[PDB]
Amino acid sequence: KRHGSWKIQLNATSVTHKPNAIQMALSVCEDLISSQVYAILVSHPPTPNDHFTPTPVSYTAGFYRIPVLGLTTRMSIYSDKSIHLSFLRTVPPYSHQS
Amino acid sequence: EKENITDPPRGCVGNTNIWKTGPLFKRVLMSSKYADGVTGRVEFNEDGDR
Amino acid sequence: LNIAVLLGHSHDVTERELRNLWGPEQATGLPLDVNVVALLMNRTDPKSLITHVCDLMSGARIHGLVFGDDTDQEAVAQMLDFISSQTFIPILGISGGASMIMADKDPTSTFFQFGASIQQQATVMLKIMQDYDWHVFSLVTTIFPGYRDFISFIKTTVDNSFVG
Amino acid sequence: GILTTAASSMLEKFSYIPEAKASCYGQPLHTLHQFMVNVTWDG
Ligand SMILES: *[C@@H]1O[C@H](CO)[C@@H](O)[C@H](O)[C@H]1NC(C)=O
Ligand SMILES: *[C@@H]1O[C@H](CO)[C@@H](O)[C@H](O)[C@H]1NC(C)=O
Ligand SMILES: *[C@@H]1O[C@H](CO)[C@@H](O)[C@H](O)[C@H]1NC(C)=O
Ligand SMILES: *[C@@H]1O[C@H](CO)[C@@H](O)[C@H](O)[C@H]1NC(C)=O
Ligand SMILES: *[C@@H]1O[C@H](CO)[C@@H](O)[C@H](O)[C@H]1NC(C)=O
Repeated sequence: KRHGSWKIQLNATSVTHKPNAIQMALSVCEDLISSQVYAILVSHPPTPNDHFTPTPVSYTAGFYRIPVLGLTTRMSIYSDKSIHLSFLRTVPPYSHQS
Repeated sequence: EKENITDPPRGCVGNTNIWKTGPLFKRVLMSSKYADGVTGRVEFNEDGDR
Repeated sequence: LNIAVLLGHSHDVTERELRNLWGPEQATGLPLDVNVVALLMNRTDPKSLITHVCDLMSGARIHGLVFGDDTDQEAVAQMLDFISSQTFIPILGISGGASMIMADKDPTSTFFQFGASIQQQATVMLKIMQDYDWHVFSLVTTIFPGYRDFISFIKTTVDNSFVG
Repeated sequence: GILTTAASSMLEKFSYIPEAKASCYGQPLHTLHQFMVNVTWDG
């Protein structure tokens, strides 16, 4: 809306819950490599897998070094940018509570 | 606002190389200062957090 | 047992000598059904990685996985770690990006690399510095991650050092 | 050699250690994770 009269536009792409994490990785990898997305966000708290693992999205996009924005997850194991090569988040993990 | 802007391709067909300005785009995201926000003012620290 | 050795490489080595590398070996064979699956891959994009891993796991339930590499893409091994988070299969990484050091493993994972950690490599480097009596040094790092563990390990090693 | 060493050292203890997954589509206790802490292969 307010971003100039330049010819750039933005398309939306969204994929949802799957209980199987390998097929989550399959949906993410095919549907985001085939689409050429430039920025990927993750917004999945309410999983029955209570380990809170957005790891396949982060690893798949950090293969080709595409940034992944975590939105609800707050584990400090994702703070290691050497493991998760292109993962950022705008929520504080619990260690910063210290 | 800059040149040398490449595209992450359809990497499933014959593309094993990385995207060239990956760390450059990530550094732009790290150096992204903001003064507007619904939940509050957002800024990335050295750990890339709020 | 059923072990798949896949090689995503550019170093031209064929696959039948990998079969002969097991064939006359295993003198004391305690398992009764051990098979080798020697495969050569040319492109290491993660779609083909997960596809071949699912095909080999559906390929008569392969229980062992060994992967080598000659490139500098470490996250593939981390991809194997995610495979190690899900397939419940012990996975070995040989060289290249398959064995570059990741920081912390998982109890949900059974992944392993064939290499030396940055702490053990720092131990070797401090042994080198001790063997020439180069007792004065300065530590210089960038903001590349892993630096805090590096500094803390060096300080705890100097605190446990007879050198002074 | 490490894999066969761990498999042969655990096979003497418990036999049904190979317990794989069938396929990725449509989704064990005694494992080799904590057993192969040591290994020996030709010294
Ligand atoms: C935008 O994305 C949707 C969902 O994949 C797709 O159906 C549509 O064709 C895309 N439009 C553009 C801009 O190509
Ligand atoms: C793009 O990269 C080339 C490499 O030679 C460099 O000369 C040029 O200054 C870069 N573009 C910019 C930042 O204007
Ligand atoms: C916190 O909330 C207030 C509104 O109550 C607003 O100024 C902004 O979102 C935040 N400011 C701080 C950090 O106090
Ligand atoms: C090289 O990789 C391609 C892509 O999978 C494959 O079709 C071909 O069989 C491979 N060749 C060798 C030597 O394995
Ligand atoms: C290896 O571990 C097993 C099981 O604890 C033990 O029986 C064996 O003596 C060990 N061998 C060596 C040389 O450490």
